[PDB]
Amino acid sequence: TMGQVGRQLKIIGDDINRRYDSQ
Amino acid sequence: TMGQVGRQLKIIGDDINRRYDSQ
Amino acid sequence: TNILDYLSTERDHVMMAVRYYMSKQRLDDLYRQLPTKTRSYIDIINIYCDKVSNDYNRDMNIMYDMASTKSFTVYDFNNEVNTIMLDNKGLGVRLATISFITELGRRCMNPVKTIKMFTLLSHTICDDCFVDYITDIS
Amino acid sequence: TNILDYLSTERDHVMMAVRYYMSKQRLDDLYRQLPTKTRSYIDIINIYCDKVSNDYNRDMNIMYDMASTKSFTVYDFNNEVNTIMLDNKGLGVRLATISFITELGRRCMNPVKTIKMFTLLSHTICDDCFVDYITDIS
Repeated sequence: TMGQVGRQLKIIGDDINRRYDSQ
Repeated sequence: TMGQVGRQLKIIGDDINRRYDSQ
Repeated sequence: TNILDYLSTERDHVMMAVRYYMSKQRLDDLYRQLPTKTRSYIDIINIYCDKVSNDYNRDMNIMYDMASTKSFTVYDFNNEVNTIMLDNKGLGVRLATISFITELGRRCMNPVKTIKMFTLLSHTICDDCFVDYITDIS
Repeated sequence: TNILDYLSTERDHVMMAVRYYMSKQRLDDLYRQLPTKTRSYIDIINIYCDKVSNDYNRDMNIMYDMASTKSFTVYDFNNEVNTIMLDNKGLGVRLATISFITELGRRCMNPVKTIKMFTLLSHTICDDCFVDYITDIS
């Protein structure tokens, strides 16, 4: 349903993670 | 009751009035 | 009773900061998505009531204490303000209410009950009389 | 549907300006009656999410449209966010939610339903995990 927005949000979050535990 | 605050508010308002329909 | 009280734990500080962020961003963007007409009205109200709040500072506190010591609700208040508006047609009384409502707001910490009050009272305050005053300035 | 629509009559402009005044004053005074600890958290969240909102701008809009075309309520959303939080323990997912909530907020015009959402979701977002992240910075 709704977790489409959910998945997207986590994906963005993973990008955010990998970009501050490095240069 | 309550119009004590009411009166006060109008009184302030009257001061505000007389102070901008003059110098 | 004060502000530092509700900020007990670490979570409460972070939770407050997040909540403040959201409210400030929604508000700044709101100003930006506003027509220059509205924007100018905002300017007019801003200097008038920033002056009223400053000039009649202690009268604000006086009225704050008058409101406290008695069992007094937002609703009965709005009604009283409304009755006043029907006969007093001066600009003064309206500006003074806005500043007094703003003072009531600064001291409440529930954002929900506060915005409800802002919302209800600003309806009441902006009767045809007040609108005529504001539009006719610069 | 847009902003300029609700600003129909003259009264609506003045009423908006008054309402904006109240909200901005309550908010600025609020910041001033805040401890330097909270104030600094506010600084931390401000640059992180101002960056997240800016870097992932189109992802925000993408998720906004995903939320629209489907019959979706604030509550079911909070619940989903909560379920995510139980397993994802990264900082990223939390920051991204804050920025997405902020985007949802900028586009709603009901201040009451908006503050409710801010309030509910910031509870959910500030789980122990998120709090640990924020406190451990500068």
